[PDB]
Amino acid sequence: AAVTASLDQALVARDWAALQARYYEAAVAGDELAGVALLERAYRSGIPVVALKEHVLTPVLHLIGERWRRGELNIWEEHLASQVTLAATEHLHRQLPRAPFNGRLALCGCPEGDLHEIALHLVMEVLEVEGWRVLSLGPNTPLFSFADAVRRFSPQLVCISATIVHDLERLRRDYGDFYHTVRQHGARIVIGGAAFADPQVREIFIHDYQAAGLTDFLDYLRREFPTP
Ligand code: B12
Repeated sequence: AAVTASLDQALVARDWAALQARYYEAAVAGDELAGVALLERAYRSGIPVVALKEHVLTPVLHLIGERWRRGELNIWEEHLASQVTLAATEHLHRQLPRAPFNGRLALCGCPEGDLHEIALHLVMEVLEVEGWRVLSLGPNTPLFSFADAVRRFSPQLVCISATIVHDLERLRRDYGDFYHTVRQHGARIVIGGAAFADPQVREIFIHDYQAAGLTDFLDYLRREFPTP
């Protein structure tokens, strides 16, 4: 009750710091329902889902990582935060209206060795809201699996989230065949994630667009893939 009044005060004030703190606590405790309810309440106060993703979920998860690294959190608490985040976004995603099917398919995944996939999930939701069909190969996906999927389904778009790249040599070797396949089937490549801050990683992953976040990604989709 006292916590509710504080939370509504924060929602009326659009106080992102307060909202992040409340969400952080629910996430690291693994309290899915508190996370679900908080995110829905925040949405119904007039905050779009993308804004919640960019200015609540992302900052919180970044901070969690920093605290884990210093040993203030254990690794499983990051996992808890992931579960709560997945649950909270899915809840909202299942209940909110989507643009009608636009006749397009997006192939999504993360590279081999990377198990980070929340960003990918956020992106895939955004695509579906925009009317895309999405096929996820999930995290830790070899480029030949991407290539197979392209050969079978001929997607218009390939999205890659990369947080860590463990094997620079392997990806350097594999990328040629993958890229040639993409181009043969007329797909575009969009990349995003922390790993692409490394100039060498970015150079390997030949792309049509590199996204900073969901907002500019959406701007790309709207320019390059107009709504029918
Ligand atoms: C949660 C977490 C985990 C979870 C992942 C669970 C899951 N996803 O199912 C678990 C516990 C498995 C994990 C494991 C590990 N992780 Co970890 N993890 C994190 C954390 C907190 C991720 C938070 C997150 O998902 N943020 C949400 C997203 C949305 O933010 P984002 O990535 O910035 O994405 C935004 C943009 O980049 C963009 N974007 C991103 N991708 C894409 C793609 C497209 C197509 C588009 C358009 C846009 C886009 O849009 C997003 C929204 O704005 C980070 C901390 C961090 N991020 O700084 C550490 C972090 C990534 N992990 C780290 C490490 C070290 C590990 C481990 C090695 C730890 C260990 N010893 O066990 C392992 C390695 C696992 C592996 N093989 O990859 C380090 C990486 C350091 C480095 N640079 O090399 C980090 C940075 C923590 C730290 N501060 O040290 N991790």
